[PDB]
Amino acid sequence: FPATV
Amino acid sequence: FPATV
Amino acid sequence: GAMGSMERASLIQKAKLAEQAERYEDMAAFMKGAVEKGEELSCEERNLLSVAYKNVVGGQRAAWRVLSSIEQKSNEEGSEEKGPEVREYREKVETELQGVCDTVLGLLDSHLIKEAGDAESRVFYLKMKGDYYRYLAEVATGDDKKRIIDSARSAYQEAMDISKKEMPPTNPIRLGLALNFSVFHYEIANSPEEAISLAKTTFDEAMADLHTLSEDSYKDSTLIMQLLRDNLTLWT
Amino acid sequence: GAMGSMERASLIQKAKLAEQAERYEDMAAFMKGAVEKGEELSCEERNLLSVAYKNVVGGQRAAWRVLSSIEQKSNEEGSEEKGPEVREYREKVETELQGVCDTVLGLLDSHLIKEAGDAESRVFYLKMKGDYYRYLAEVATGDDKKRIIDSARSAYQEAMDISKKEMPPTNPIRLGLALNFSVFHYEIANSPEEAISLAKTTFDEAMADLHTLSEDSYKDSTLIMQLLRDNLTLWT
Ligand SMILES: CC(=O)c1ccc(OC(C)(C)C(=O)Nc2cccc(-c3csc(C(=N)N)c3)c2)cc1
Ligand SMILES: CC(=O)c1ccc(OC(C)(C)C(=O)Nc2cccc(-c3csc(C(=N)N)c3)c2)cc1
Repeated sequence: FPATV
Repeated sequence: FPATV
Repeated sequence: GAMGSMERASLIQKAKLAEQAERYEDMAAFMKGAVEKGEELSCEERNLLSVAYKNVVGGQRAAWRVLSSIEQKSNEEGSEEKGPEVREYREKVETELQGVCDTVLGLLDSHLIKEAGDAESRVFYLKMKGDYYRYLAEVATGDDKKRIIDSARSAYQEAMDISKKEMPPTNPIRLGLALNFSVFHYEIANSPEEAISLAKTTFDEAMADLHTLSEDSYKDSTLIMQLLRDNLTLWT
Repeated sequence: GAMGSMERASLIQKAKLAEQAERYEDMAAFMKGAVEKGEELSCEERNLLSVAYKNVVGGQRAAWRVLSSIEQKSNEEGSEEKGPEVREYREKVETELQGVCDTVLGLLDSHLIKEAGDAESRVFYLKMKGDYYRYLAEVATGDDKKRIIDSARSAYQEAMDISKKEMPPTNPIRLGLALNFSVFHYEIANSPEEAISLAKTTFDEAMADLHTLSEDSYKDSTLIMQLLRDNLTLWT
């Protein structure tokens, strides 16, 4: 998955 | 801690 | 609320203890109780709230993905029927996840967003609103899926507009908002080109503003800039 | 029981799904529902039950230790008073842990142990009984702490006596029972010499029986033998 914060 | 199973 | 009898300061103290103990469900319950005292949240308190629910919903999302994958395989050609159980249990986890999202969205709507006037608080809460509609979108399949997606988009867009007017391009909230809105474009809105454009423009504008920062602010900003780069590398 | 309306086989299926999703609270609830159907448990089912509650109580124990450590520091000389909150939250986690232990002990007493006649099932359940009294002992501080400790000792001892009569020295249940009873001696009963003697004798007797085993049984036995060695290395 792509990075989220 | 020591190992338990 | 089962936290109605506990002091606000005690709820915040116990949220911090729960974090140290990696008890994120407890942390979230304590911070919900704190929000429901009705006072605005400080910067630290806002991040306690977001850390708590991010960890809770993060685990739910990971479990939902495992179960959805098993369910998809059970529906391939050649798979032995095993009954309603996989669907049922995926649905159970999905309903619990939707409940957490609705709880967070409820706190934002009653009444965190309407009382948030400074950019740092208002952008933070609108980012959260976009994030939790995005998590609802990830599991949505019905008549309202488009409206859920547009609710996420609308919240992110309002947050973006405020952040561009009121914060420097290196502000970590501005950066994290852009990171996540870019992921929304790629994973939810079927808009990979928009996702890539937003991540690259955000990265480049931040790069050009790093010279204004202290060492500690530089560290904070470059951390999220590296996440933007990581996604760009994944996508190109 | 909220699981009373679900088929036994469906509960077992969903326990396995919950394991794959790392949803151990759900797994434990499903396996409690399965036990309460009243039928004996197969070998696989017994291990689903133990895996589920071990993970749940394991997290509680880790959190309790974090909170107890913070509480002990708050009571050192020179520490600023911060109110009742650390004690309260440690107590909350402790009470939840005791509840899980009581639930497991209740399942063993109603009626898993009394229906378990084969050595592999009876030793397994009595080991569990010792383990969950041991977890109660770890947090006990009151009038009944000695009785909790003796309840753990008594269960382990009955399991040990059966295992020595009815199982080979390489049997993994026999090995794991000895491992854990040795830890009971070291950490609960203030008997490090007994702990060390038991671990060493168990290891040596297993070593001498490995020649009788298949490759796969050898792998299973030597895995637990290495845990015995690890503890011996920690203690000497
Ligand atoms: C807006 C947004 O979504 C976002 C953007 C960036 C970002 O970066 C990292 C490094 C991950 C972060 O957390 N920075 C941070 C900033 C300011 C305060 C705190 C904080 C105060 S208390 C507390 C606690 N855990 N007890 C943590 C943390 C996280 C979230
Ligand atoms: C008695 C005791 O306390 C003990 C002793 C040894 C021991 O060794 C390890 C390797 C850790 C183990 O688990 N061995 C094992 C043995 C037989 C069956 C299963 C099993 C069937 S189903 C299932 C699941 N997870 N779905 C797992 C696993 C674990 C526990």
